[PDB]
Amino acid sequence: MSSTILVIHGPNLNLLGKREPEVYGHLTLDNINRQLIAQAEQASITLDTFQSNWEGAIVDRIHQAQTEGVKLIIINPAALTHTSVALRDALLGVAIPFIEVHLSNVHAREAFRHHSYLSDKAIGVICGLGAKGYSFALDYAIEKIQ
Amino acid sequence: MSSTILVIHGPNLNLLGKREPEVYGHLTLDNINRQLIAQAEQASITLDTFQSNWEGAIVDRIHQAQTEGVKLIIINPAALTHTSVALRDALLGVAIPFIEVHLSNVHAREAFRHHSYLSDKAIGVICGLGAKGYSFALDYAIEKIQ
Amino acid sequence: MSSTILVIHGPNLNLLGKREPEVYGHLTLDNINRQLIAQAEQASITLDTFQSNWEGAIVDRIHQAQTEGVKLIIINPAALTHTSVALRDALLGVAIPFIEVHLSNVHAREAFRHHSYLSDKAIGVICGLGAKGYSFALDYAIEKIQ
Amino acid sequence: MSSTILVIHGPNLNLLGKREPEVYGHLTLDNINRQLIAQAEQASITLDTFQSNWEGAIVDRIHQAQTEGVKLIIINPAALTHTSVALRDALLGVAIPFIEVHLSNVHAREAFRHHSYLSDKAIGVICGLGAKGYSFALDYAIEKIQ
Amino acid sequence: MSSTILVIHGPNLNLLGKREPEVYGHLTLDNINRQLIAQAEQASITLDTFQSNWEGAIVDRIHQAQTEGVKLIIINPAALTHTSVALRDALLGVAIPFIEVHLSNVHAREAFRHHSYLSDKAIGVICGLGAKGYSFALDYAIEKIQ
Amino acid sequence: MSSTILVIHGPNLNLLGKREPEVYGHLTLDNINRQLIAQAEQASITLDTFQSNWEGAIVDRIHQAQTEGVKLIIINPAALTHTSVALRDALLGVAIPFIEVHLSNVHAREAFRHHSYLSDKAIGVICGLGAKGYSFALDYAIEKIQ
Amino acid sequence: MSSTILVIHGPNLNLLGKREPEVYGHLTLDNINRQLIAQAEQASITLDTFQSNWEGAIVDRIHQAQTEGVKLIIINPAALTHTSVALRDALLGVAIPFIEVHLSNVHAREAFRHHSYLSDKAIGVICGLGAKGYSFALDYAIEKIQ
Amino acid sequence: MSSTILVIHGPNLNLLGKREPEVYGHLTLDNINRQLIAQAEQASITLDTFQSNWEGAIVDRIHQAQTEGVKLIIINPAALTHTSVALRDALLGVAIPFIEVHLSNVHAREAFRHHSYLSDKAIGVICGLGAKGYSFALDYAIEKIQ
Amino acid sequence: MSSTILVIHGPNLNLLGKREPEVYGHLTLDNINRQLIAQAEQASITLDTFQSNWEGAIVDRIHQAQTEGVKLIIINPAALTHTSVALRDALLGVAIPFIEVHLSNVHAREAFRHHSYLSDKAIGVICGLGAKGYSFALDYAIEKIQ
Amino acid sequence: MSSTILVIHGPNLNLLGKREPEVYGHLTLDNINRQLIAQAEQASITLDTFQSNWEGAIVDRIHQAQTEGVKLIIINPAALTHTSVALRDALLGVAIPFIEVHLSNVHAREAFRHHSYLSDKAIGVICGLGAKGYSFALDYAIEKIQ
Amino acid sequence: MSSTILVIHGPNLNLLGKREPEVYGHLTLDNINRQLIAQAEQASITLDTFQSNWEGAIVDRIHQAQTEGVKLIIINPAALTHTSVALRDALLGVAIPFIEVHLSNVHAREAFRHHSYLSDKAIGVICGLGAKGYSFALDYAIEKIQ
Repeated sequence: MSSTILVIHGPNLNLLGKREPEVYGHLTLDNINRQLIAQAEQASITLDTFQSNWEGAIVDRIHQAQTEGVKLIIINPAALTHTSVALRDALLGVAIPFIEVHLSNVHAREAFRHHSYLSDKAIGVICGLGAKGYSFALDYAIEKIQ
Repeated sequence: MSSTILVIHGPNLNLLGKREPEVYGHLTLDNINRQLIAQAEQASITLDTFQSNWEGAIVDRIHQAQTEGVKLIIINPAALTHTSVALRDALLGVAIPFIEVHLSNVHAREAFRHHSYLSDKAIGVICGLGAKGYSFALDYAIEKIQ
Repeated sequence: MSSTILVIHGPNLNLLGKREPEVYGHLTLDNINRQLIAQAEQASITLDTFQSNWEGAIVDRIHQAQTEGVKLIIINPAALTHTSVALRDALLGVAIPFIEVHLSNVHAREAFRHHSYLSDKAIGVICGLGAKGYSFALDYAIEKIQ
Repeated sequence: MSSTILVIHGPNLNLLGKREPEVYGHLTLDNINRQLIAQAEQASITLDTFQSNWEGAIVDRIHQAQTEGVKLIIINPAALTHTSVALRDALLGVAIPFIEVHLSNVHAREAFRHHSYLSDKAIGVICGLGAKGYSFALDYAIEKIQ
Repeated sequence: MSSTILVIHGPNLNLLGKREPEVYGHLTLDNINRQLIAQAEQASITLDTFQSNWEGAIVDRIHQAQTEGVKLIIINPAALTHTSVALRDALLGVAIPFIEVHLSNVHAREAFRHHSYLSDKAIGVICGLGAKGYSFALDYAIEKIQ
Repeated sequence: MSSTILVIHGPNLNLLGKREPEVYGHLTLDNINRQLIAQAEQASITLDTFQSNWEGAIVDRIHQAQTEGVKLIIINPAALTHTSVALRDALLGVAIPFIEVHLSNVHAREAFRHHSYLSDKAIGVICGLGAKGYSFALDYAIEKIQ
Repeated sequence: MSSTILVIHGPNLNLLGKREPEVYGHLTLDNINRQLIAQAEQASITLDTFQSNWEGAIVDRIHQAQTEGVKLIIINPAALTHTSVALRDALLGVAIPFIEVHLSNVHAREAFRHHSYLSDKAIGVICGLGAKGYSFALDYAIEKIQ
Repeated sequence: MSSTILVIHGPNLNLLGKREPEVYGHLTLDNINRQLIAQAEQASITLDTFQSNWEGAIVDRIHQAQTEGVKLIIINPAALTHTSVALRDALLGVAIPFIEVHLSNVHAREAFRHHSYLSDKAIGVICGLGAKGYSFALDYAIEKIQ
Repeated sequence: MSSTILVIHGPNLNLLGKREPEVYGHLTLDNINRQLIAQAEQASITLDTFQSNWEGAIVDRIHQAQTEGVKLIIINPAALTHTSVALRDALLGVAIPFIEVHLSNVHAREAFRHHSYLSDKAIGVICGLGAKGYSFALDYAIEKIQ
Repeated sequence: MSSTILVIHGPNLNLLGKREPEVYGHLTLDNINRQLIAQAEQASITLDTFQSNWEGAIVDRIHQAQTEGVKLIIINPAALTHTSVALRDALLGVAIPFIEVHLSNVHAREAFRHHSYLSDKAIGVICGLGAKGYSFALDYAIEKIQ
Repeated sequence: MSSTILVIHGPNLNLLGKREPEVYGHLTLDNINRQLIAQAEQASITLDTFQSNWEGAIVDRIHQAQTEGVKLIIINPAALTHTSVALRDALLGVAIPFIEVHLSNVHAREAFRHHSYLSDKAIGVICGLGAKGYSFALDYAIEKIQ
């Protein structure tokens, strides 16, 4: 199983849909994973997903991906974009271009959320367009190579 | 006969594709607008575009957009995003939601480009994905009217 | 033809009374101007008024005011108070004393609004008193001259 | 007493016109208070004044002012603008609205004077209009009740 | 397995007692547990507890706690309080109220220990009082469930 | 018919020599221009000039300058240096080398005058020397072109 | 199990040598470990190595280092040095002395790299001398013990 | 009754000598005064003294000093140097020059003690030379008045 | 000596044209000095030069310049502009006007180089115009004298 | 000399061992030098050393090194590290790579000691390892040259 | 970067294809432009365009065209042909040959459309043929230039 695109979700994103659930969406992470997979597959592209609340898991996965020949990561690191250098050096270390996605508008909330350890190195950033930001990111990702 | 969506290009975006057209493409602003119109036309959505190097002309257009009942604005403010509080207040004054878009990754450049007078009041933001950024904003906008 | 006193309104103030008047009110900029015109007239003083969304229109008007012999300026720079050094240098250039007026209480909003490129050089400042700030400023200006 | 409106002067304002009486003029806290009292007398409103160099006495007076049913406070806190969270919380805690007043242009002086613990909760603020600052706030308060 | 109140200790707190006892006696993490277990029981309140040095683990625990219908969390994040937004986003994602506890007075130590990613979202915070802090937190927790 | 060197004067520089000719001389902007025109006519260099109080007019002019083949720009942005990122992106956008000139010593003035949005991309800067700063710059421009 | 001296390698250091080996040589984390083992045993001293991408794994190893009587730790925290207060509180909780190593010159890079939650509590720090930095650290460790 | 030199001691200086004292000396406020009072008589200068824990008292006292025709003030404001703008404005208002004195070297202590709202307006400052600092001011005041 | 004008060169400038004469060119400090001397001689003005890597040497030379009746100083402080308050106080203390000169565009380098301890007291500044900076400064100087 | 490697010790390093030896230790500068001269001889590399308390002397020596064909500098700049741009510009002017050594752990002391005008330009930095820092630096330096 | 051919569209031609697309087609002004852009790209000719409803904007553009070296102008002055002598004097003033194009047959319309202020100085005129009139003109322009 060698993916040619890996999509990574940072902490707390497993809880999409689980709480309420009409708080801001009955949409789950798995829904989002499936849609993206089908978007990939309809462009004859293999795509993996990963999610963890553990920073090292995400780092190990990022290492695993470089051997698999993953050409591009789409990543919503969530709170880890304000905190993990480890993650930045992981992505940098392997040299897999990446696109940063956030569901909510990060600039509209607390000031500590306006700092990122990844954005300056990404190809680009999408925030505040909910789940669609993922589709967009993948869309661009599909054209990038082909 | 009005436009459901208005696209706004800020200063210096008229220069797209005029200097050393291997430098960052032959893509012009006119090119981008046609791909956006064409794309609006498939969804039966009317779309107007506007460009100027004068902040006051862009403030006037936005005021005019209220009068014509524009429902969503997609804005590439370019450098005015860092300097222009009058533009923020236009968008809030007329109360039309908007999506912010930048061709380049702003986080990968000078520190002063990390301050925006707009991003916090946008629906969301896309930066780094070149022209496609506009198309994604449109795709978003469209489903929100639909 | 000419005027002792000039009132200058900044960008966006043309929008007063326009949107959702139930919450915001129906008081237009014209209304305000007529009230001040009457106030000035009652006291035997000449009063001109000006509004533009274009910063360079406002600087030009300020230059003309020196030629006209304007004795004092009442200005609501709106968002230009936080950005326009050009406006400051215009006022100091012409050396016409001025009073700064803001409709809302600027100190009660985002921090960027707490900074002003004019305030340190105004005779004084009035904010948060709605339209009556212009009246008060005018009342101060009348006393000051005759 | 009681009164409908209470005018507070913070520390050091009792020194007005006492020294060097030609330069900063002969006008005094005393004179000012007569002028305002009479302006309230003539609009058939009952006005009380107060001045202390003691912060607790000012905070106490504010608590006193609540019980009496004071409708609006017009407060020049002088130095305590910049330093008293006590004074801020007295006003918030007795929930009486107020207008912030200063004889001089606070912005035209030392940077430490650019911070106010009250401004962001005041109805509004007036600085630099000398004595008439008070007069304008009184005028505003009058036409806010009646 | 499963509970109605949760106490969580972040990293290094598992070394209480073990670091040769002269520095802060023989008191261990498990002594504090067993004291809280009893205070809990004695009011017919279940109480689980959890400790790890892996931030990930602790995030999972907080999530898992949502299933279990935990109505409040009493937490000593330790180091995590200065570093972990993910932790912040877990407790807000699940929307389980919480009290923050610290054994030592955190404000008497290095300046970087003065920042917390949790304390602003806490019901409240106790620090500097050692293990009795936990019992006060538990005391308050109970009184507000019923 | 195209100019090899373009000299650009920002806002309020039109005010030179107008008020109180006791103030820094009777020297008008037109005088400065003519001194420069004559200097360039001696080196057989074609020089053009432009001044405006509107930012967008100046950005337009820079764009036009690219089209007509200007080789070097001497710019006194005046106030626009502290505020205008658009002017920066205009000069970078057309890739025309420039020299930044100020009449007064900016460093000896308010702290907000110490920031430039242009200096780091200029070839060089001259402040403090009045009108001769412009000559020096031309002198410098000329030598660099042949 | 037990060891006298423990080398702790932080996140991403597992990636030494495993991508375009002409970016920075074929020198791998294993090759460094082995040289140090050689050097350590040629001194008749016991040395154990460790590496995780999981902050909680390193903290655990450090706690276990106290129980097995490790005397000194030589740690390359890699990216955790800028982020990890828990790693700080661990090494201090076990009160084991340590020396901080960094392959590259961390001062030569992004400014967020210039702060460390470890450096001030280390014995010393080496950076920018690559793998030999590990050697020199061990040299000094062995001398501090024998 | 009436004076020429006034000594002011701020809050807590009443506690001098009271506790132990092997914090440094047995010395008391009263001791210092008698030492200062004695010194003045030897120069035929009349000197009163004042201490209080209440900011207003000291303010009042500075006002009375203007009434008494006090030619100079020697003040040890204590902690009020770091907080009371009122005191600053008191001194400048009555416009009696003054010498600021501190028993302990302020600059060797916490960083918030490096700030003074008086020091920029005193004639001078002596800190860290104990009660003798008072004598030195007094000498200085003497020969400036003689 | 005597000289009407003095050109002082800060540390390291003696290196001009010494290391790989095609890095920056073959121009030397001594070349710069002869050109200026001759320029001064053509205007019948005596000018003298001085370079040193020692800060005291330059401070001494500036004191010497007061005795000599030097009218204006042209100074390139090189590194000392960002560090040397002593040289500022030297120039202020003899009260000889001066022009600041830098060969390279200081604003285009590190941020520590944006700050200067002389610029605000100089008549004007010239940077990034190479050795021609001095000649221009001399040309200004000469018309200020003659 | 001509020398291959040059060891520079900054200000105050001559006091090594002089004062109260039993709380810092007996090692003197001459000891360090003896040890390095030995280490160097053993490998057939020529090594000159230099100490001064004058900044300009260090700078001169650094310029003398270039002429002498020195290949690498080992410099303990001591206090100059936090203050001397001139020193930075000397080493970069001669284009001789250097290694910065510090006997104490610099990061453990006052905040102001955390900044260096040199560290970002060294190959690497050793601190807090006592005199061994010099020897390690020499080790590295030899295996680089040889 | 300069254009050899400039195409100019007068007032109201922006209205093309806007209302009731049943009216003379769906053809927009932008379409016409792009058909022309492509035609000129096949003959390896550089073409620019311009449209405005303001006469002075068009006269400016013609002046600019002279500066940039335009060889031939294709102008649809629309209404300005009957009224604008200034447009005449602009084209004569710059001495750039032009061809006059109209979409509709002017001669078949009102008598006041039979007058042109431009035709007698054109190379030639095309009316009645819709959009192809512009192609024909370009076709004609191209042949005349090589």
